[PDB]
Amino acid sequence: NMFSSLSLVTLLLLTMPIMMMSFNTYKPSNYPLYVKTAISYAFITSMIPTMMFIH
Amino acid sequence: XXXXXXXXXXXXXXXXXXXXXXXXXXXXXXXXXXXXXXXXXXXXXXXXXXXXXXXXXXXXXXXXXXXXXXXXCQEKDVLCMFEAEMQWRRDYKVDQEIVNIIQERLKACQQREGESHRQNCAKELEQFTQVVKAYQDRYXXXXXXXXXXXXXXXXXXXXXXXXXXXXXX
Amino acid sequence: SSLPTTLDPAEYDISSETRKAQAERLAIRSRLKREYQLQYYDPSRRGVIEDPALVRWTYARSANIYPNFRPNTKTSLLGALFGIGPLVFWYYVFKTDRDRKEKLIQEGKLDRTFNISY
Amino acid sequence: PPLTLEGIKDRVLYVLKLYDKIDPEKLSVNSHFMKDLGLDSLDQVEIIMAMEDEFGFEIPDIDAEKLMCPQEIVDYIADKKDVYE
Amino acid sequence: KYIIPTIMLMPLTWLSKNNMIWVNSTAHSLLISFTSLLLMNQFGDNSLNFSLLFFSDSLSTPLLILTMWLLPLMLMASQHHLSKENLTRKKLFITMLISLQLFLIMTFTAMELILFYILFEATLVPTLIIITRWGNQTERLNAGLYFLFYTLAGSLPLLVALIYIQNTVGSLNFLMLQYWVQPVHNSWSNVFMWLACMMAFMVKMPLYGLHLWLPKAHVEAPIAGSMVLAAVLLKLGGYGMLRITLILNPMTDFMAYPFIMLSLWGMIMTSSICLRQTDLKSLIAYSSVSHMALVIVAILIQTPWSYMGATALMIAHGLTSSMLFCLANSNYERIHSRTMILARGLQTLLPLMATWWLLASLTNLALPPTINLIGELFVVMSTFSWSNITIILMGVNMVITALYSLYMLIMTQRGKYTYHINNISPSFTRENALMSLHILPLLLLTLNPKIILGPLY
Amino acid sequence: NINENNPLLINSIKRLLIGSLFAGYIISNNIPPTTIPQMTMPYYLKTTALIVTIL
Amino acid sequence: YCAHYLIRFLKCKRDSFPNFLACKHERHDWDYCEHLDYVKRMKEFERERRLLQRKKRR
Amino acid sequence: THQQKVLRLYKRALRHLESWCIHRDKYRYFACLLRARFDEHKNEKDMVKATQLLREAEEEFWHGQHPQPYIFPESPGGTSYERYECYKVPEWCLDDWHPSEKAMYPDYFAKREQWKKLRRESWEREVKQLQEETPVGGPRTEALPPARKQGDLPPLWWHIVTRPRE
Repeated sequence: NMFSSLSLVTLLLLTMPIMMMSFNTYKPSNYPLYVKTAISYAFITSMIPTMMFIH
Repeated sequence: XXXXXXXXXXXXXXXXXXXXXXXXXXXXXXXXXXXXXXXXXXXXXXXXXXXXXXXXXXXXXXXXXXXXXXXXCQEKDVLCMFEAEMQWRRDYKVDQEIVNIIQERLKACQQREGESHRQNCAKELEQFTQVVKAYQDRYXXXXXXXXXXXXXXXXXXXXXXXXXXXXXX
Repeated sequence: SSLPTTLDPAEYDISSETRKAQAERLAIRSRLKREYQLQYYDPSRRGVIEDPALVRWTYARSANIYPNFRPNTKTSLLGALFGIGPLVFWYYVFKTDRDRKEKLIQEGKLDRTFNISY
Repeated sequence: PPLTLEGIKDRVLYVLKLYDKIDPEKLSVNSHFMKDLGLDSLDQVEIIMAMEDEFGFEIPDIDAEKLMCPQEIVDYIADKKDVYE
Repeated sequence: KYIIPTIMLMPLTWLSKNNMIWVNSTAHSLLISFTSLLLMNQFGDNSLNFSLLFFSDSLSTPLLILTMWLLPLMLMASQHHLSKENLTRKKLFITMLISLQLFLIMTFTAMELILFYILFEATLVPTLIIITRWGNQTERLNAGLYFLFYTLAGSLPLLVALIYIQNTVGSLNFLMLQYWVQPVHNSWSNVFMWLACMMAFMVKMPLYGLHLWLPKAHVEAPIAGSMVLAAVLLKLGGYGMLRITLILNPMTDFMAYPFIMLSLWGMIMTSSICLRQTDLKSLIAYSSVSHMALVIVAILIQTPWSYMGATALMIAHGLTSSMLFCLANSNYERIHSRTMILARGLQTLLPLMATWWLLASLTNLALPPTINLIGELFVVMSTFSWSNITIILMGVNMVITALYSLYMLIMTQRGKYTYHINNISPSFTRENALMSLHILPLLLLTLNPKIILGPLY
Repeated sequence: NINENNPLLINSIKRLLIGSLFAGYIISNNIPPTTIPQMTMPYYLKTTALIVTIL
Repeated sequence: YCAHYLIRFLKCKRDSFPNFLACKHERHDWDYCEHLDYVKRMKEFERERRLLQRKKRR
Repeated sequence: THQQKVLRLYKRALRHLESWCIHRDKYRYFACLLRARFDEHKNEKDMVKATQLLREAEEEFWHGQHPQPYIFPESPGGTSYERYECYKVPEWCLDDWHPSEKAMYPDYFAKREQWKKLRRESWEREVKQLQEETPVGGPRTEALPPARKQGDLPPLWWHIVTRPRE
């Protein structure tokens, strides 16, 4: 059941900088670092359901 | 439910026989994420269900049946044909979505078997060939844009060809 | 398209009468340049200048339709062969495909079993 | 990397002295390669190619005729690269 | 409910003081456009009837909403233009745009062939005055003369056609009444009966032949790049082809077969010319021939799939091509010559407009599904059921649609602008508003365009 | 001419070095296979692939 | 084709065991029957070559 | 311009030699071999034979003409960053800075006002100085340097004396 729920999170995490691009929050110079941190946690949320697939 | 075919029974049971290591990491996370945010979302869904309390009934789909077919109404008349044109169009909208259900039945056939796919099922592929062939020869699929008067001519064209073939053979 | 080697150090007169003609090239070039230079380096300008070379360039393509082509020669008829020609070409392509298809529907069925479209 | 006016006078002089075609006492900074230094017509293109490769090779043939003096060649290289504010 | 608020927009401009005018004409049209989206979107099993036939109903018309959406959008674009002219002529002009929109409301709503035609030709007179006056370029009279020479010579054959059909079979009037339809037996007398009904909508829907009507109207523009949106409405104004082919002649479509073939070279050869031309407006004008040629290919096949693609394309082109004319307007108001080679350089002067250039150019191509892909893809899939060879011809068009957008981008991406001293100020608040109010409805139609491509969908 | 070592470059490529050395040992070993043809011709087909790179 | 030895490799994969690499005994058994199946196909090609040699002589 | 034709061919020959060779020591060897060819024939004066040698110089140069030439750094045209890393905002955009935003960094705004005042006042003197130097009708190919430069300001500077950089 959690396999379907966590699969869409990888799609959601990558769209979060796009959704919070137009003004949203005041973050200069931190925005390029925000892209790096978003994909890093997107990798972790993609590693778990692949372990479910090997199982 | 009821209208959907669905699987008979779901199998799978935990074995864990070979090695120890750190047990199953997926099953350990399954127990971890069940209380992390799966329990919190279930509690929030229950809180939203409790806050509903009073709800509207809504009498669902309206009936409206028969009202005489276009084949029964002989000779061209605007008062008689109008209700017959609406009856044929309502059936054509339903017959479009009948195919879509059996289309999704074939979608369920592909997933719920996986490995076999073509070798197994046997019923869903047969049911698809029984409906689509009936839809192709009777409900347009060759008679361009939808028209009630054209459908009666299409039905007469199929009947005249069948009668000519049956009398000869 | 160039036929032999790339033309840059090939085929030129060795400092003959062409030198007087080559000096004339810079004379007309600077004449159009100096009037451009005078209408550029002033702060009180504000606005894109005309340049008659580009105005006549647009006029050569957009206009000159009926002042030109008043001698309708055999070359225009050859251009007409590339005009009407391709339109009549597909008439023996689409009809041959249709008569192939329509005959297959009636005699010796070639229609798809799962064709709910159209 | 940043480039200074003193850096342009140091890099061009070191490249000219290493060429071995002219003496270090004969050419200093303002002594022209055309007559004062003692360089051939083929040497003028050879010195221009060596000086460009050391700093930043962007020397056209049209500016090569104007480039004769090492003091002028250092100024022309600084003008094209926009060095020293 | 759509009769006498647009007629009530008429005395609004005359009564209002000289300081206002533009503030009243826009605000009292945006709330009128809100009511069109509020009421007309409802449908039963088939076509309804709002009232007795003065203005009838909607069957497959979300195209009415588009005209109501352009009801204030034309007033947005003509702000820098007509700012130095007389105040009495400003009141005269806005009423002429309102009168165009007045008859455009009528034509889409009225489900007649007789009342539709005379109000279809009632859009011709206001556009004639709008083109021949306030035209920035010389020889604008050729754009005026050929506007009524090509159209009227093709459309006056409808009077001898439409009245002939109702004299034989009942009456055309109510359309939903017209199901007394007898199949056309394909006779030599019926040859010109089909041709006269089609040729009227072979001019406004540009083919390969008789297509010179369009680019002359755009090159010799009515107003800079502001009243060109009304000429985009005239392109989609040939929607009678959806009704004539369906009702008047369903059996005989053997004569449709050469007209698809004529419009098939009105796809490739109309896109080939749109590659070298110098005028930036003409690079939209010839591209608008090809995208509207898609509908003429679609309708004459008469398959249910083509109608889904066509009705989508009528709305798709009405918001994408018009948006491209607004970009041509923004360049012309600064340089005052529409030469593509001269006006070269974005981002150095116009940083924010460059992103709006992308969201307007790439929509000519099949992007992530906006309405243009949904419009085109159903037509290409419809042409295969017609004949298998079509995609070889249609595939070349898919290559040159990239040669539409990117060539418009590259010739503006080249950072130079040495001769240009003007274009110092980036953009006005109303200037960027045109870029938003054209693209954001296209972006909202990405989600669910169910109420866009709807002839029984 | 200067070429300096950056803190961003080292941490990026070193983590890729784990991904470049340990890819086939993890991915192809865990993924379910379907019919392996590695049996016939050892000197004519099997050893020839590695020998071609050496030659 | 083998089925009997191939299912045992899937039976080893049926049990979880994180970072799966230490299951070679099931893989070697699956390769042993596959090599025998490849040899059976090679013997069938050899028997076809032997039958063609006898047919050419007669 | 026969002297220019020899120099341009020799300049092209050196920069095309590096594409054929690999190492720097081999480049020096082939350059001295080229120096043995050109210096021996330039010593004597030739009227017909010099142009004959220059037309023969097209050969060998065309036999080895395209191995993809080594235009490594920021060179005009060719390859590898010809006109790149360029935002290049002109002085025309530097005048249309918005109020309540142009106040930031006031030293750049105060200096630019003095530069604009220097150009507007000297333009009338530049038009007289530039208009004075005329042979008859049109110029004979070339720029106009200041002759009577008492105060300062050449006739024709703003784009030339105000490049964006790089």
